[PDB]
Amino acid sequence: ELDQLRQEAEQLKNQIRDARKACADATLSQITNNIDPVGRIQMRTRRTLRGHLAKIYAMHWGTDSRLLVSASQDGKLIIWDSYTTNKVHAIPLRSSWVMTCAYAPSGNYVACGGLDNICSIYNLKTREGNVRVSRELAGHTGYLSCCRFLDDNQIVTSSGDTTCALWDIETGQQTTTFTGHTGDVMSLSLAPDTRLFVSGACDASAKLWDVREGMCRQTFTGHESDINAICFFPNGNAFATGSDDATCRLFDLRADQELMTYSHDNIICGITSVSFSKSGRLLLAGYDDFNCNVWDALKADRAGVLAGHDNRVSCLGVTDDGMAVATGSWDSFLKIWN
Amino acid sequence: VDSRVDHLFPPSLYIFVIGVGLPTNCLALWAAYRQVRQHNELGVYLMNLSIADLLYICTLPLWVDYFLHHDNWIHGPGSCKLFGFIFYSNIYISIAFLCCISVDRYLAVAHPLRFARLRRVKTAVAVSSVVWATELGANSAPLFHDELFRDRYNHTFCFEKFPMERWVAWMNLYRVFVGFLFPWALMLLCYRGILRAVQSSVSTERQEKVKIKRLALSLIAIVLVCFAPYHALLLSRSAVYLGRPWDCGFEERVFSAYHSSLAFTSLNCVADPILYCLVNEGARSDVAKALHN
Amino acid sequence: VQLVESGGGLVQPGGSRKLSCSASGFAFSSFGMHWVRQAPEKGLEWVAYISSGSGTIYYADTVKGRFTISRDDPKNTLFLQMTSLRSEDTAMYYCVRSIYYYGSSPFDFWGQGTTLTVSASADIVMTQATSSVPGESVSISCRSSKSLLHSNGNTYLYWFLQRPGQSPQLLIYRMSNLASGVPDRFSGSGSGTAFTLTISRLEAEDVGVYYCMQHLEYPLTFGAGTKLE
Amino acid sequence: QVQLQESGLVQPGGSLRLSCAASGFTFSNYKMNWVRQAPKGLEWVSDISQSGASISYTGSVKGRFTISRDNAKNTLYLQMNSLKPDTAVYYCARCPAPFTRDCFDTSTTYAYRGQGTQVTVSS
Amino acid sequence: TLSAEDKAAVERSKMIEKQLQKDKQVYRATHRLLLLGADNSGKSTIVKQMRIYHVVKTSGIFETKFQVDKVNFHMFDVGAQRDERRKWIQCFNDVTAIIFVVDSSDYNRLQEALNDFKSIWNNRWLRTISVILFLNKQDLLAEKVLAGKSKIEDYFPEFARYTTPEDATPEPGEDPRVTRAKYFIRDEFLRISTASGDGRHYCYPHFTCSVDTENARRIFNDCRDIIQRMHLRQYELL
Amino acid sequence: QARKLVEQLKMEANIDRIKVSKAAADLMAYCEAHAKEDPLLTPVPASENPFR
Repeated sequence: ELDQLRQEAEQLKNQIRDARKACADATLSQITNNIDPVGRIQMRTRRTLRGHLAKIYAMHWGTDSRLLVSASQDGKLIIWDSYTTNKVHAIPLRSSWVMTCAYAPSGNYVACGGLDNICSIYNLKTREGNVRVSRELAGHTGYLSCCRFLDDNQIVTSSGDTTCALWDIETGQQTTTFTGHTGDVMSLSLAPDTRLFVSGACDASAKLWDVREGMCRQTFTGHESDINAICFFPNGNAFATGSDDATCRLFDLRADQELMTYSHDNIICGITSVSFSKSGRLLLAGYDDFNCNVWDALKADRAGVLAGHDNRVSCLGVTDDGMAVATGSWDSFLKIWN
Repeated sequence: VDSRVDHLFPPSLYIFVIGVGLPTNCLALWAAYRQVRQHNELGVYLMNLSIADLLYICTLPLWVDYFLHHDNWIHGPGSCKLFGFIFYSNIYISIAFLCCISVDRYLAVAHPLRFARLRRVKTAVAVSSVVWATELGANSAPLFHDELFRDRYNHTFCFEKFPMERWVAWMNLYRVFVGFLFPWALMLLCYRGILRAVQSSVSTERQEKVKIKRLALSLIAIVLVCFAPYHALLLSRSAVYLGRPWDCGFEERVFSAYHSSLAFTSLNCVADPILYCLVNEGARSDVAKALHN
Repeated sequence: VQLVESGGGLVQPGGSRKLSCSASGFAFSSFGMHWVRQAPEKGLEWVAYISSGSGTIYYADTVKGRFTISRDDPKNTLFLQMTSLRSEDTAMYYCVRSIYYYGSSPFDFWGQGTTLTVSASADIVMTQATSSVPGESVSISCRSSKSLLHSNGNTYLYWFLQRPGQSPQLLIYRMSNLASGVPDRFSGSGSGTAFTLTISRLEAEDVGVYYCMQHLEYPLTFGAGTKLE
Repeated sequence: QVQLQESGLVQPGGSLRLSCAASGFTFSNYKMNWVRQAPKGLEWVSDISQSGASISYTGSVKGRFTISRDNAKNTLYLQMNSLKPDTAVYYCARCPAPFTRDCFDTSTTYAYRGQGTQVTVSS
Repeated sequence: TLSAEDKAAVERSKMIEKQLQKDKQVYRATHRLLLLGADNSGKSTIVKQMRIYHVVKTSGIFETKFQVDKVNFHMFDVGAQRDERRKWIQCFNDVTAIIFVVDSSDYNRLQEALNDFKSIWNNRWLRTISVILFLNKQDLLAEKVLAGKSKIEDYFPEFARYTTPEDATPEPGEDPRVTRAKYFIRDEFLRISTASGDGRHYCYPHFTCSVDTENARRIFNDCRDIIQRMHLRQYELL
Repeated sequence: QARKLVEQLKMEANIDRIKVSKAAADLMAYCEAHAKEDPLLTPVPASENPFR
């Protein structure tokens, strides 16, 4: 009976909660208390990247740590030479409501998507001099909110149809559809080894998925409301989530629980972007109150602030060699920090 | 040909203007630059206005002594030609930027959805440069001629002669009619248009309309009350010299009023920041966020 | 991509000619294009340069007022105007395509060339001392006068291969980067003044003349050429 | 996790108190709500602000129901009075985001809603 | 100071900036609008009429170009999204206006429309965004009220103590009952509007039938007023 | 529909969890291990960072 199934679900959920309660023998604070506080970090706007007409929702660093793709709601992707602030490419988009972008690890492609429900893929390195649309991937019902290239032929898209998908770029069709969320999936972070990935939705729950077997492997809870950003710790055995309940939270896949929560009483805006440094000792979060906060992830004190934008910080990305951090906001500007 | 003792009024009005304009025109300049930073083309004009009445203010000391010393200052037969020209040629620059703002406020309130090319920061810079060039070129005859003129009545003047020369009368008439009334007529028409356009806004609550009215009326009335006596006396002098030049009898009965009104012309330097970048809650925030920086 | 060019022939001395370079198959308006010439049996020589947007134009010291370079983007052609032709202007003129941004490969395409015949300083000099040399390994060398390594970290040295019957093709740009389509056999290296190009295993299609080029500062000087037989 | 377990057949004109036990979040920061689904789509019945100061009602429930929140014990409950032949399932809906006047509480399985309690009124 | 290739790269960037300026004039001269409504709301007919008169399977957003008096307008409605709305609505915080279409002749889904309007009005990102609400399907409301079968008082009890406002302007000559009803619906929406505006955004009501050809003119007039208010605030006039 | 939820809940239930001391020590160990190569914690002198 339906009552029987519901009772079984409650029983298994209680069993999971009990196992999680048993496994938590010490807080990360209790063990992280020994260590010295990172100290205040002062990061300064080394470069300011002007040229976007409207607000920015997305940015992705290149694996060469110098090029930079940025997505604005005016209908542009701009590829910056971050060292010299030159504009390398200016890619006009077919749908202006872009709200994600990715930069292929090889550097031959970038992706973008938004309210059009499409993940368009752009070919940067053509024999002709221009940047052309390589493929348009269709099949999601809700909007696209994040995309991440696994290699030059496989991309993973999260959507607001409660579904993340894995695509074959050569043969447009989907290869795996990841179902199990009950709200809009907002962010997405591929693991370093690219065999797994996590996605946070609008149901306050995040899930570690399996790219090859196609099935959700874990589910994590603890947030009070919908999750806006997610990112892997450089280890690959953890991830941090920022949500509209004004908190960041650090889950761990092996313990399958929550480790620490990054919150302050005076901060009531929702986190919009989360990214780590190389060591993982600094958790950088972009908030709605126009400032990105820097959190010492091991002990959850506010390490620093990066307050320079004139409107909310929508995107935030740390480069692969850890040299710089870039922040894009709704004031049409990108800021590179050291 | 004689004179009087003008060591009381413009020994003190100039001091007040300096002491209230130096710490306020700089803040107006800061607010205008903040406006320019966020792609507001009005700030450009505002910014220029501040410059137009900073380099003027720094000219006053050379003149307060000129009025503290009884109507003479020997500081350079070639110096009362590039500091003192400025004194007589920012009243006609500031007013121009008074007009340029008004049109920029007419084109944005009365004619929204049109004239987007005319409200760019680039076109604002072009118009401001053209204003500076034309104002410094039209009023450039006093540079040419000799200026420091000494009488036998113990006082030597900087840029004024009693009785004045023939060329001075025609430039005085030109100043009165093409540096005061024309920009003032443009300001009056532009603010009339703004009020006529805002009297039809569905989204203003019968109170902000009255605030806009009593701000625009004040903007067009302070310029009048500050510049009108000087240009009335200037036109009177230039119409009496051009009916009877030798019989300089009008000059003696109006010299004191002339100098007092020339001093009174300097109150626009303290009126402009107060009325343009310090009365509204927006720029005042950018000023109060700078007094604490 | 293809660059077909025309407008050359027998010319009486002191006359004038206008060369053209008709481009098809690429975004012409975003490429800055050069003219390069070579005397009937000698090495290549740079002539002019016009930039994208037509805002930067350079000329050789030997054509500084005689010549004139201009482009027509909507009509998608490149022109070179020549006046007062002398006998040192007998050469085949090449149309070269070059785009400049981070990571781009300038000089990556060369046109087939046009022949022009005329009847009867403080710039970097690069010398290829060797002038001649299947399955073996060859190590064509090169040398320069001023150091080519810039403060950017780039070493603006280019390698071109001219096969016996056609136009040069780019093999290596900025001393280390193999161009698109060149096999993995070719590789380049250097230090700032002395450079070398390595072919790991020859083939019958690797025979020709190897030319070097510097892009550090205009004019672009080339080098005599190394022959493989 | 977020859990909103609602609790609470009555002849016409009767009374019933429908209480909702909320756990997982700071219960006092959110605008709570009441959602009903007659055998028809979902409809919104009564809201309440963070401190209980602001209360709104659907017209058909005006004067007959009363929405109250005890933020100390974490419960949104309404006292149904003179329930007319109303026969539906009642959910407790929590606004998606804290500290916000707007709320977007939905047939496409809005996450922060309970399983529901069936109140039946018939003779 | 920098190499030849760097000079050419800077030249390329300068030309890119020049193109971005040329795009900025056309971006700043076009007005973006968001069209919202329900299934019964006649927003599809409105968009069809605005498309025809003036100027792809799971696509998530549609676009309509029209221009009135040489001023260009963009209108976007969402096509394939889910019912949840709190996240994709944030993308429209800088549109000129939100055109909210509501069916006035239903009486059962009208409270749902009021709730949707109150959520839109009070949204933390849709503040400073004025709403041009089209109280659609007016003739259905008229015939419904004359027929007398369905009673508006039972859904809305306060209508019994409601009297027609003195500012009412029933133009064609209409039964006072329908004028009273339609102004009651309008006053519900306008109390929601004036509860918490704070003078930063306005609500422009319009009684509309989807057949009406004057909708674009209404949008143009209201957008002109919105831009005028913004220019007042920006040019220090208040 | 419910049976699928139960099946997934089972598949999530029977996984091997390690004590949070182990995960905590692992994250701390990773942070302390890669500390000299993190330009943001320890700022590189202003002659090697390319945004000088």
